[PDB]
This record gives sequence, structure tokens and C-alpha cells, in this order.
Amino acid sequence: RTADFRTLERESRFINPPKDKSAFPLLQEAVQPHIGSFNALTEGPDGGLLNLGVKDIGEKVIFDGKPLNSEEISNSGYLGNKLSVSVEQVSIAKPMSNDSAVERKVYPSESRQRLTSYRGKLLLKLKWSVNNGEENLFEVRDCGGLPVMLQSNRCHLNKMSPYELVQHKEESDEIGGYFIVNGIEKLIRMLIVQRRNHPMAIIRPSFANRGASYSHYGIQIRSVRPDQTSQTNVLHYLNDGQVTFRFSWRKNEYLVPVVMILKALCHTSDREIFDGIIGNDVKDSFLTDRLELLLRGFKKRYPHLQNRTQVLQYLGDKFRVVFQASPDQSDLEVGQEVLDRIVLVHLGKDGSQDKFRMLLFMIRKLYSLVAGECSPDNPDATQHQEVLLGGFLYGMILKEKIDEYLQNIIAQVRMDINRGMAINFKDKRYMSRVLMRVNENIGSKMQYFLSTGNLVSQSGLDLQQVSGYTVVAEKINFYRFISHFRMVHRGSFFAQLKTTTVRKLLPESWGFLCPVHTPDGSPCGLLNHFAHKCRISTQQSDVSRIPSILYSLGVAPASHTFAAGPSLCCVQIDGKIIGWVSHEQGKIIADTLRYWKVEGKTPGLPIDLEIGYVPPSTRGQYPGLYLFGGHSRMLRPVRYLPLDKEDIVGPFEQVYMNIAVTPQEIQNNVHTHVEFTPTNILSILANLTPFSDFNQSPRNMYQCQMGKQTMGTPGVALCHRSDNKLYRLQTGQTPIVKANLYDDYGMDNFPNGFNAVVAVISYTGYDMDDAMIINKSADERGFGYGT
Amino acid sequence: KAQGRTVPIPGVKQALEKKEGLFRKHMMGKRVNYAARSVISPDPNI
Amino acid sequence: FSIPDGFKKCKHLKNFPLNGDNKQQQVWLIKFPSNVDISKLKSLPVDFESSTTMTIDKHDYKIMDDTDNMTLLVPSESKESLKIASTAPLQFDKVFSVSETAKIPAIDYSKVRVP
Amino acid sequence: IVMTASAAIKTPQMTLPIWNDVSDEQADTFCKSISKVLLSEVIDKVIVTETTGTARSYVIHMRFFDNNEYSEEYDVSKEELQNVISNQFIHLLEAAIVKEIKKQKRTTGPDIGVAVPRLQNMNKVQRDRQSAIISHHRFITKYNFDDESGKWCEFKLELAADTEKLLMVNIVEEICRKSIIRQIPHIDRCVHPEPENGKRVLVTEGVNFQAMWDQEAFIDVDGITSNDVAAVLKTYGVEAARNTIVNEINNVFSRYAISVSFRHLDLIADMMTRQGTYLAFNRQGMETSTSSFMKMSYE
Amino acid sequence: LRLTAEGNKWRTDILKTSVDTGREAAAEVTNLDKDTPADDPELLKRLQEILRDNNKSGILDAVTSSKVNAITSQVVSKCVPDGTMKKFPCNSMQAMALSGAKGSNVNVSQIMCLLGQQALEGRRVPVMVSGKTLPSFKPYETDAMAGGYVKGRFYSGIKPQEYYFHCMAGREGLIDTAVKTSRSGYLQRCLTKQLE
Amino acid sequence: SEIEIESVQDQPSVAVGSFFKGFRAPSDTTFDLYKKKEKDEFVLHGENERLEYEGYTDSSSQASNQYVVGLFNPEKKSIQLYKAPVLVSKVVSKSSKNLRGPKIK
Amino acid sequence: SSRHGQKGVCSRKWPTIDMPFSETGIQPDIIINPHAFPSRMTIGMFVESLAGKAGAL
Amino acid sequence: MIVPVRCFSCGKVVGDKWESYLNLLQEDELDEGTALSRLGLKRYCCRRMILTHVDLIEKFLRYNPLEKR
Amino acid sequence: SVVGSLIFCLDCGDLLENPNAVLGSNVECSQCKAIYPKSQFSNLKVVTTTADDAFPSSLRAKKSVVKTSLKKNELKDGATIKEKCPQCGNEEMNYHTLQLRSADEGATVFYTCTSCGYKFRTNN
Ligand SMILES: [Zn+2]
Ligand SMILES: [Zn+2]
Ligand SMILES: [Zn+2]
Repeated sequence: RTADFRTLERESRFINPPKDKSAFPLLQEAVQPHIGSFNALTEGPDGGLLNLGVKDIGEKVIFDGKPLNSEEISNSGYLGNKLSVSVEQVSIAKPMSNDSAVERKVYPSESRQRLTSYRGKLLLKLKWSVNNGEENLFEVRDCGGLPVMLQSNRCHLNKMSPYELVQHKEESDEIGGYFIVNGIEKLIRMLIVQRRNHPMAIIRPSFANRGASYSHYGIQIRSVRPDQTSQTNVLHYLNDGQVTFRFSWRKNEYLVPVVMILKALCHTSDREIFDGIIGNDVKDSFLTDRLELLLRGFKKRYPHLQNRTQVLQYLGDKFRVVFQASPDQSDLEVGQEVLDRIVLVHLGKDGSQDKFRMLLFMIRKLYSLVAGECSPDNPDATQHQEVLLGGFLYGMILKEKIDEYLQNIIAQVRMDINRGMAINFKDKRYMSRVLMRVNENIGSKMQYFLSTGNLVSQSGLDLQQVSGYTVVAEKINFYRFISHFRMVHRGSFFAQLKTTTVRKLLPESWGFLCPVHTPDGSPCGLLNHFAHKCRISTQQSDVSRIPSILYSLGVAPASHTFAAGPSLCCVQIDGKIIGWVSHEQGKIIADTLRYWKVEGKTPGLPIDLEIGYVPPSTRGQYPGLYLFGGHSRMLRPVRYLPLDKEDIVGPFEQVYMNIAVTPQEIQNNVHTHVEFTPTNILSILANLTPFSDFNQSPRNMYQCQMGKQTMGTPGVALCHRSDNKLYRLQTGQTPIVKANLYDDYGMDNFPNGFNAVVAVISYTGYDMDDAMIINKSADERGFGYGT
Repeated sequence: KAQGRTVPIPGVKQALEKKEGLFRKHMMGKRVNYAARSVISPDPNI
Repeated sequence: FSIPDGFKKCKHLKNFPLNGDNKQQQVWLIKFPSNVDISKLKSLPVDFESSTTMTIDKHDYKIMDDTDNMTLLVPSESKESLKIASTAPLQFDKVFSVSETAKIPAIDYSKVRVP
Repeated sequence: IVMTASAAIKTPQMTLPIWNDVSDEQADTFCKSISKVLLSEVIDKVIVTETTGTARSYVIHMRFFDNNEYSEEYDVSKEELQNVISNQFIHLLEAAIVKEIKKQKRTTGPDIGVAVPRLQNMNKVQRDRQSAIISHHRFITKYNFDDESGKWCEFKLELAADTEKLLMVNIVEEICRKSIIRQIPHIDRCVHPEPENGKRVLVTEGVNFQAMWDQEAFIDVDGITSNDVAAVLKTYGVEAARNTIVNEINNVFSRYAISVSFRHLDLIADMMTRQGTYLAFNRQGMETSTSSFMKMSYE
Repeated sequence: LRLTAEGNKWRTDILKTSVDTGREAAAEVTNLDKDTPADDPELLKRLQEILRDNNKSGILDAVTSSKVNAITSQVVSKCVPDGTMKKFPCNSMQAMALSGAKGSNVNVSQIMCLLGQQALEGRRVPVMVSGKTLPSFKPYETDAMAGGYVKGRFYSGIKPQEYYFHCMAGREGLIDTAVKTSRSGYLQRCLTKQLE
Repeated sequence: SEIEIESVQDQPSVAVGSFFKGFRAPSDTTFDLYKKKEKDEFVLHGENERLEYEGYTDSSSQASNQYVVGLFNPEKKSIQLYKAPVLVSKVVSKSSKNLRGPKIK
Repeated sequence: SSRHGQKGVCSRKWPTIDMPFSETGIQPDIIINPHAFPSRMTIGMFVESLAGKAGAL
Repeated sequence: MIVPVRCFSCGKVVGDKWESYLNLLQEDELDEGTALSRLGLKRYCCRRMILTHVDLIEKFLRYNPLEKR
Repeated sequence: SVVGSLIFCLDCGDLLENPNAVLGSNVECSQCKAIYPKSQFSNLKVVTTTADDAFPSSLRAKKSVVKTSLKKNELKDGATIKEKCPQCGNEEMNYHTLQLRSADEGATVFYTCTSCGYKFRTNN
């Protein structure tokens, strides 16, 4: 008959911490993008991001300064003995303490009390290959203590039930997601980054002021490797009618003609490039001239480059120094190495045909933007972005440090061969001598990142900023603490801009980014907080079975069709252009896919899949069927009207989707979905605010900041802590007036206030606008007392 | 006005213009004796 | 060339009825999914324009027809392998494509929209 | 005003008081007569028919709006359009094509491997006219303009066999929005707003008093206001500039409904005009001050 | 904070005319005679032309805003104070606004009548490339609510669509307080040093 | 309108190979067909005095789509169906097999 | 502060004898000035007041 | 932490009524309201005191650095 | 195959050079030394139209079916509240709302008169 508080249930759970599944699953679902992100570093298919990362950094070559002595012109060309060093596997151990002999388990409570770091032993199988594997030497090298995330894959608490956690001096429903570094709990802040594997048509005045006769128009795709490392490729339209390919290696930008990078990927004719960009719209005079400028320009500048091999050799010759790929690597090898490491890396190696098709599509999208056929894509909008999770960022910098680690081994060998010469690479003694003369403490390097937030890297990753990647998981009260793990920042670089569009609350954020929960002043609209039911993608699956479903639904293969433009629908799966269809059929496929998606009868179509359909419009967004399944995606649950079942929606696909708020507001022929509860669009703290639909907008916002600054309960396991400073309310009380989500997050474990007899009265004369009166006899009785 | 040494030591010109300058920070404005600071509270009885 | 490995040359090739007289000849191209069996169906219902309906063992299909490069290679003889079709290059008279269509259910508004 | 005493104001304006004998239609026609007119504003379509024969032939057809349409919207005649194309536009177009040929032959392409900076049937009178224009232009062959109706302008451009491919439409487009039909110096647009406190006025988006002095039949030359202090000082003197400072500072406060006593503004203005010039409250204005200690404690 | 049964009837009746206003203004800027339906194919094509241009959208926003704000003014003029249950001097909320003790009749009207049109940077609510102002509303919806016009009051509560739109306009002010490089510190310092 | 089928051939016979827009060729050269043994992949190869033709089947398209070519009769209203694989064909020239030193300066 | 963004500093710790006393015999723990609400428009607190009282009884 | 001694508002002893309240909810199976009435809490200030009490002390006590396990 | 101003090979698909740059009566492909032309390729022409968005003007705006500009006075101030005018004494008075300063600070009201047209600024 009511929406009561659990009193009998609460007190029983306080005495008896459950031995089964922990209560309040939403609390663990809040730290799901943090724990999940770090879990994918070792566990999951393909052996985790860290094993994929060392598989992508590859070998590091150095040659011995010794002759061949063969009975010859070979002697002069002989570089010596080859030494290719790499890392096959990467291991992480749960925190242990050795005393030199037998190891003992070290729990988080110990690390906090000891004022030390909760580190796990980092191991990595080093490969010492000589003369291209004529003799291989393996050694599992201990690379220091890597700080491990709490309640994760490599934490001692992940299996533990509420009872076990209390017996191990932790909170009954301990969330985790943070790192204990020198006694300080530090977390990796989530970042808003460009949506992976999608060509974005952007107008930027910045592009013009860089080079000669450069326009505002351009295309930008953020290609991501399976190890989560990113590599952005940019297309520029010059006023000459020339198209240039922009990229980054080390920390320098490089420009190459697009017709050169196209001919390097696969053997094609000039007409194959023509058919690839210009479809049946051959009569478009605007396109007819622009493409002639590209093809004739390439023929004028490079008349010698007449085949795929010559192009690769010319590319290899000019990039042999920057890519450091030398001195036995041919210009054909270096050329291909450039392509495999720079051009559309999301499609990866053995997918040059796929890279060629995607590149032609980017040129057509670029020409549609110049003409005006296509409106520019907004990077600041939620639809054209994803969320770089902490664990993924941690894995990226780890991959960077192991690349540095291999570079250091070569540096030691280069020092050795440039002086005393020492001995050969086949001797294990020499390997052991080199290895202990190299700084192998990657754990300290990773401990530095978690202790300063400063990004020290040779590439600088695909990020703009270099600081503030890590923040102290402030436990002044639980409300502030739980909000940290739901907080997302656009970037430190964006905070120093006169643009207000970035800070503006947009409709694209509906159900993903909370409209209330944002700070006042400088972090307003920059330091956002996600919705309580919003989730972030940890990996992808069944993605390989979807092209088979699409081709069967009438999708004509891109390799046979040869027709491109905004006049036809382009079908893509994680940036992989698979085919071509009509815009009429394009929606039919998009609607029928969603139907078999929610139905548990189809094995190859996952419910978490994003079906981004873009209908054709008059000077609107570039049309197509851009499907997504990959990591970092923003996802939220909604009720799908036919079948009456749950459906997962992304911010890209939502823009054209008609989702009613309440079931009574469903309009015929113009609605496909409905919300479960409108409370799904707000944060945890925003939902906790009583009758927020009766308060003025900035007061609801200020409450989030207030509840964060309140002297409440920072925890109950304080007698085993040693934090800088803690604020504890002695007499905590359960709210009579409360949202039911207060119980769903078990906020009664950490009371933030007290129920007081409040009279709206002007009586004393000391209370006026910003001043309020407290009762003396109440204060004397311990009301609002804190320590 | 001196050659680069492998931040240099400030000269007497730098001492007079450290930030706002000696004239602005210690002549036009000064820290004073017989003064106090506190949070203000309202009172209708005074 | 000779490469790749595991590939054997096609010696025997079946006869193709190609004449192109004048009461005239027509060459058709059809696209089909891997789920349907071609040897099972002995009759295909097809009419002009995009409008088409087909049902083969619970599964529903639609035959998309379009007026309008692909090159047809017809075998002149089994020993002559394959050669480009010509009359005076050659193009298909009519091009068709079979697309699997699913019936999406109508929203039960009387059951979902509740005051 | 106060801090920089800028001679180059962001929005320089002129308030022109119109007489009573000049009607609302006459004043709007006058606004059009002074407003800067560009070739872009009268053109509807440009069709370039690039044909390569024998020589790159470029048939540029200028499809303008109807003669009565732009004459009622910009106060521009067909005769006015003829003079601009035959004297300015062709000379500007020829210079742009020559520059584009040089730019094509200069840099063949970007340097690979080298690092670039980071992101972050014709009449007799018509024939004599065409022949005279051919003698004044090095690349044109034909020039026919609609003299009766006044709707189009067609002209043929002949280029060498070595000139090869070129984007003429984009080249033409840029020169059209750069070509001025009629412009009164330093003035961009003259508009007719709602009468300010009962006063019939015209607000100019530029400053040139001597040009407005010639429009005595429309404007009361003894009441022509301007926000630009330096421009007022140059033409009307220090006391006029002084009066502009007290009025302009008052406009800044009156807009935000803030009342500041004129005793303050008059003092500020008198201090800025103490040297008979327009001095600002900064290092430059301060140079003429007796106290070196006051100067030392500023910067 | 309460209106009388008589006063609340007036509120619902004036706000009943606001549904037509959305399409009426949309039909005026687009230039269409006899007032074409909300689902008209030519009207929807005409509204798209407006969506792609910053100036054209401005004309649409300013016309629709002036028309819905006229409906707001009517509600407020009728319901306050002749429709309020408790009246001055006893209605303390009303008393504080009239006395000048704290608040105004504008705040009082948002509490007891309606929030009105949520204005963002001089215009209405921002609209997506799809022509949708929210995923809940129809693409190129010719309704006042879709544009940000809140019929709800803080006493009765505000709908989720209205809540999100209020969140936009509410934050918009705080964003301006964050992006305001203009300071009166140096301006005054330059005058005082020369005029001391 | 139900159209009847006379015969269906599941054996290799006739094939289709897409080149580019505006392909003529000498129309006297031969194309050697190849096969690999669930789904069979086909490879096309031709030779000329100045040119050379190479074709193959798309791995993602073969397992998902099955292409067929048929001959229609205007009076009998019967179609003779024959399975035809689509081969993505590229043409290499005499200019190919040209390269400089593996390492230059 | 209440859960409606109505923060205020403690102006004084008023004695219960000097505090206004209810018909029930209760004197408020906290006193909020009525002049806070017309500008902030925190009606959520107003409904929270009669809800909290109903739930306590 | 533990049940407060005396009601913050009036001063009526509430500390002796915490364990007795849980017994009226468990054994007697009464509702929240009737249980408080039987304890002698009629003022809503005294009513909320026990009704709204969390009792985090039982959660706090489970961490004892003086006894093993 | 010839398209617009572009001339492509039928055998390989390479873009053939302009007939004016190379030697007379005969043109040859760079890939294979193919025999061309046929003289039937003709003097190629391309009809390139203007962008239409390239010339933004007041007249181009008057050619738009939707309203592009507002009239001199045909735009009335909608928001009106009953408030005593401090200028002389009027009932009808316009208003504007915006949340200035911190999230703790109140809302500022911007009043406007209808009889004269005088702006205003007062928080409370
Ligand atoms: Zn009591
Ligand atoms: Zn050729
Ligand atoms: Zn007045």
C-alpha cells in the first residue's frame, strides 16, 4: 500500500553480511565500466588487450658488427648477425609478498595501513630471436609491481561475498574500481573521445591556417586497433582540388597525396578509383573536374609510379628514418609497415581491400561536404563520440612502456657493439648481461601515471592533453565517492577554450549524460556524469556472423556493385564497408535487424548491437547503415514496442529514433520505442533528489554538488584505514521522504544527513537569505554532531 | 640582458618588477598592523 | 601464375545455349541467399517492377527488379575455357535480386498505451 | 573608449538625421544608393562551359537577376553593371587565372617524409565595344552583354594548350564576391531603423563625413552624429570628440539601465582631451604626466 | 502557492489554445495559406529548409516565441492575483513579491501558472540534424512543447521533456558565468591611477 | 505470374567477372577457371600480348551469397538456370614487374 | 542544506525557551527564512515538508 | 551509530526504546506506526527519532582489531 | 571510355594524357603502349554550374519560399507582466529571465516598457 523503508531487513543485513550474491547489484553496475575495462586486459577472447598489444608492437632489430668471411660482394652487403627482440605473452599476478622464498597473500587493507601500493607482479615472456629464428631464446622477465585495480580480474576481493569482505577488513558491498598507490586511492578518469571507425565530415577554421590553399572542409576517422590503441587519419580538401592524407607518427604530423596511399593498398586502375568514388552520378560536373585534378596531378607529380610495388617503395624510401624500420628492411617492407601501422588500422593487416573501399567512401563524403550535399558532423555532440575507459587507457600506456622496454634492450646492445664489441647473441650469458643492464621496472612507470596523472609517451596516444588522467578517489562521503566512478570529462584541452557549444547540454545526451549532475563554475558542462542505467561496452562478439545476415537481407556486395554516393545507402559493420543498397531498402534492413535482435531466436545477432540508420535528407547528415558492436560504446535499455522486450540503444542511432517517455504519450505511426522509467535519464545523485520535478533547474544541480560536500558516512571500516582526512556524521538517519532508488543503491549503509523539524519562519531576525538558525537544545542533544 | 646559463637568477630590475612590482606590491599596497579578518554574521540588534 | 595451392584447373565445362537471333533472346541474372535450396525450387514467381512475393518453407522472400560494369563470360567450347560474350561486350537484358523479408509485428497499442 | 582610445573601432557608425521633406520611400532609396553593392549580390547563376579544341575555351555566362529586381533592391542600373564587368571584373579575373597557373607550376606537390606543423548576330555599337575590350585584355575573345533587357553577360576566354585543367567556377565565384559594383569609401551598409525618440535618422555601418556632406538634400549636415571618437576629432575638433566620449560612454550605461552622473563622464572626457588630442587611460596617454613615481608604480 | 478551482480552470483553458500556436507560427514563417496540417509533406520539406539555415531558424524561433509568450502573459494576467486561492495580504508568496522583500511576480507566475518558453542563447531549444528537439518528439514537430514551451508549473510539477529543456536553459546561465573574460578590474585600475 | 524452371546445373560451366566501367579487351583471349575443395572458391586467369587478367572470388560474399545466371524464352516462358561465381577481376599491364633497389641511400 | 539546494550558514544557536513553540509542544530543530523560497523556487522542499510530517505521524 | 539518548527536538528519552521497537516489528509483527505508539511516542518529533534511526554501530562492530577472524 | 573531360583506356583503365600535351595525330597509354585515337573522341566539353549558395544576398533571400527577414515593426514582444512603471505609471511591462552568478544566487529579471521602450535590470 506504500513505498516504505526496509527497517527489519536493513538491521538483519547489518549484523549478517550475505554469504551469497551481494545485495544492491546496481552499485556493482555503477563501477561496471571500470572493473570490466581492467578485466579485459588479461581475461576474455584473444588473450586480453595486453597480449594483443605486445603482438602489435612486434620485433625490434639490431645487427652485430661482424663480417661473413665467405669465399665476394655478399661480405660488403652483410649487416652481421640479426637480433629481433619482442614479447610473446604478458602475465599479471594477484598482490603477493615474498620473504625471497615462500609467497604470502597481501589484501587491500594491508596496503592502506602500510601506506604502500596494492601491486601485482608483472611478468612478460621476452623473445630473443637470432638471424630470423635460427635460434630463439625465451625468458620470463619480472618487470616490477604493477598497481592492480580493486574488485577486478587480478584483485583478491572479486570472488568474496559481503561476509568475506567484512572478514578481510573491507566494506560489505565494496565497489572497487580504484588503485591503492602509496596509501592514496586513485582512479583513472573516463574520457569523451571520437566514435571509433566512422568517417566524420568536419568544418574547422584550424585546418586552413596550417598549410597553403587549405579549406575548412575535411574528413576525420578515429581508427582503433584490437588492443584499444588509436590512430587518427585526416583527409584535407585543398582549394587546388587536391586531397591530402594527414596522420601522426612519434609526435610529428605528415602529409601524403590520397591517390598515393590508395595505389599502395592494392593494384588498381585510374578508372577503378573513378568508379569507387563516383557511382552512377557520372554526370555530376562538380565531381568530374575534382577527380580529374587528383588523377592528372598524381600522373604529373609521380609519372614513374606505375605499379603498387613502386608506390610502396617510394613511400618506404621517404619514411625509412621516422618509422625507424631499418637497415635490412626493404622499401617495400617499410612501405607496407607504414600502411599496416597508419592507414585505417581498425580494418587491420590482411584487409587492404577493405581499407581501399573505406578510403574511397571518405573522398566521396569529403566532396559531398564541399558541394553542400552533406551537413558537417558535430564532434562536440554525444552521437559522434564514445568513452575511453580507465582500464583501456591503462593498457595503452602499458603497451607504450613495453615498446620503450624493447627499445632500451636494443639501446644497450647498440652501446655494446659501438665499443668493446663483447660477444654473440646466441650466448644466453650475454642476453642475461644485457637484460640486467636495462631498467625493467615498468611497475614504477605505471605507478607514476597513477600517482601524477601525467602521460609520458613517445606517440602521445591519440589524445590532446598530457596531464590529469588520474584523480584521487575522494571519500569525504559515499555520494562523492560513487559519483567519481560515473563522472566523465571531455578533456583538459577543451577546458581552455572560449567556445560555449562544448559546455551546452544537448538532446543527443538524453539517457546517456545526466542533464542535472554537472558542477557550477569552471567545470560546468565539461565534467559530466552518466545516467544511472547507462552502460559502456567492454568488448564485441558475433560481429563476424552479421555480414552473412546482411547479405541475405538483400545487401549487394561492395566488391561487385561499384557505385558510391549519398544517392545510395552504404552498409558498414564497425567501419567495415560490406555492401550497397537503396535508401528505401536501407530502412527495411535496419528495422528487420532490430526485430531479430530483441528476439532470442537468432544466434548471430547480439542485443547490445548498435544499428545506426541515417535516412536521406536535403543538405543533412551523410546517409548510410553504420552498424556498431565494438568497445567503449554508450548503451542504454529501452522497451521495444513490438514483442514488448528490452532493447539496447546508442547515442548515434537514437538521433533518428522515436522513443516515447511515458506509455500514455505513444503516438501511432511515429513511435517505435518507449522508456522503462524516465528516471533512466538522470544520474544516481540526481535521482536521489526528492521531488526534483518541482524544483527550479539550478537548485537540482546545486544539490548534487551539496550532497558531494556533505559530512556524512565515508565508510564503516575506518579502524583499518589511514586517509589524509575523513568527515564522519555521528547520528545518521534514514530519509522518510526518498526516491526508491536510495534503497537500490543501499545508501542506508552510508547516511548523508538527518530528519529535522524545520519551520519556514522569520522570527529570530538573525535568519535572512543565506543565514539559517539551529536549535541550541537540539545541538546540546547531539543534533548534527560530526568528527 | 645576460647570456643563457645551462631559470636564471633575477637581477635588480627583476627584483623591482618580480610580479606586479615592488611599487605595486609593497608601496601602493601593504600588509598592515592592528587589523583582523573574520566571517561576517548578520545582527539586527546592533 | 600457377598459384595458389589446392586449386585445380577446370577442364570439363557444360554447354551454354547462346545464339542471339533477331521472337528474341533474353539473358537474366539472379541473386540468391545460401539458406535457400535452388535444386528444391522448380518454379519461381516473378512479375515486372519491384513488387514480388515468395514463400519457401516458412521463410519469406522478395525478388527486387532493376533496369540498370559487370562482364559476362560464356564458354564457346570445353577446351576453349571461357571467353567474353559479344554480338556486335554484352549486357544482361533483365537483372533480379532475391532479398529475405521478415514480417515485423504491428504494435498492440490497446495493450501498450495504458492511461 | 577609456582603455584604448581606438581609431579603429569594431563597429564604426554614423547617425544621419533625415529632413521632413524626404519621405520614407525616398530615404529607403537613399539607403540603397549609399550601401556597398557587390557583383555577387546581382548574380543568380554562372555557367562555365570548359571546351578544349584546336586551346582551352571558357564560355562564362553570367545569369543575373531580372533588371527591375536588382534596380529596386540595390539601386543599380544595367549601365552600372556593364562598366564594372568591362573595366574591373575581367582585369581581376585575368590576374587570378595567371596567379593560379604560376601556383600550379611552382609547387608540384607536398613534401613526403618531411614533418608539417601540427593541427592544435551582333550590333555595330556592340562590335566597337568588344574590339576595344579585346585590345585592353590579353585572354578574352568574345564579350556580349544584354543591353536591351539587361539579364545576362556572356564572354569567351582563350587559354594556351600548356594551361591544361583548371577549376574556373571556383575562380569566378571568389572574384564576383570581391568585385564591387558601387561603394562609397569607408562605408559598407546604410540602414533605416525605427525613429529614435521621435528623431528621423539613418544608421551607417561606416564613417566618411565629407561624402555625407554632398547629400545636403537628404541629410542635416549640422546634426550628423558618429560613434567613432577619433574620426569626429579629425573633422570637427577636440570639443566635438569630447562630446562624443560623454555621449558614447552614456550609451553603454543607459542600455543596461544604469544611471551614472554626467559630472563623472565630463571629468573623464576632459582628462582624455586635456592635451587637445584623444588620450586613453594606458601607458601611452600617461607619457605626458609630471610624476615619474606615479608612472613607476603603474608599469 | 495554490490557485482556486475557478483560477485553475482559467489556466487550463488559456493553455488549451497553445497547442494550435506551435503549428500556426510554423505555417506563418513557412508562408502557407488556409493553415496547412501538421503532417503536410510540403510543410515538412519547407521546415527542413529552415533547419539547415541559422538565420531561417532564427525567424521561426522569434515568431513562435512571441506567439507562445503572448499565451503565457494571458495566463499570468488572468490567474494572478484574481485566480489565486489565498490572496494578499495573507498570501505571503504574493506579499514578498509585491513588498519588494524578496522575489518578483515573474517567479510567482512560474510557481503558480507556468515556466513558459525556455529561451536558449536568444532562441528556442537546440534541434538535432534529424529535425528532432528530443528522441521523444516527432521529426519537424510543429508543437510549442517540442520547441521548449513549458505549460507545467513548479507547484504541479514539470514533465520529463520540459525538465530536460529547463535543465538546458538553467545551465545556460551558469555557462555564461564560466565563459566571461570581461573584467572591470583593469578598466578601473587604469582610470584611478591617472585620476587619483 | 509464376515462371517455370526447366533445368538447374550445380556443376561449373558459365562464370561472370566484373572489371570496370568501359572494358572491351581483344575478344580472342581465353580465361582459365580454377576451383578449390562447404563452399568452393574460384580463381580466373587470362593472358595477352600486352596485358594480363587476374580474378578471384570474395571470401565474405561466397559463403553468404549464391549467384545464378539463366536464359529466358519469349514463347515457352521457361528459364534454364546455371550457377555462376562472381570474380573480382583486375588487369595488370606490361609496365608491371618494375622496381628499384630494396634500399636506396 | 536540505536536499533541494537551499544552503545557509549557521547565524546563531537559538535557545529552546527563546525558540517558537508549536501547539504540539515541539520547537523546530532548524529555522529556514521564508524569503529564501520566492527567488530559488525550491517547491520540492515545500512538498518534502508535508510528506516528511505525514510519514513521521 | 547507536540510538540517541533523548529526542533532539523536545528531549524525551528514546535510547531505551530501540531494541524494544525491533521486537514489536519481529515477534509482534506490527506495522511501523502502531509499534511507535505502544512505545509511548505520539509527537512526530519523537516518532521520527526511532523510526528514522539507522543503527550503523552493528555494521561498525563487525571490524574488531582485538579478536582473530 | 570517355567521360566529360577525362579519357580512360578500354584495356587497362588508365587515364590517358591530354591530346594537346603529347605528339600530334597519335596518343598512347603509359601502362601498355596502346594504339589511340580514333578522332571520333571529339572536342570534349563540360557544363559546370555555380554552387547557388556561392552568392548569398538580400535578393537571393527573397527568392526563398520561407521567410528570411522580419519586417520593420511586424514583431511584437510576447512576454508581459502586470507591474507599476517607475517612469510615469503603466500596467503592461515586458520581462526576461536568465540565471546569472553561482548556482546559490537567485534569478535576475530584465523589465522593458511598452509606452516609451526603456530597458531595466533588478534581481529583487
Ligand atoms: Zn520529541
Ligand atoms: Zn592503357
Ligand atoms: Zn512609461
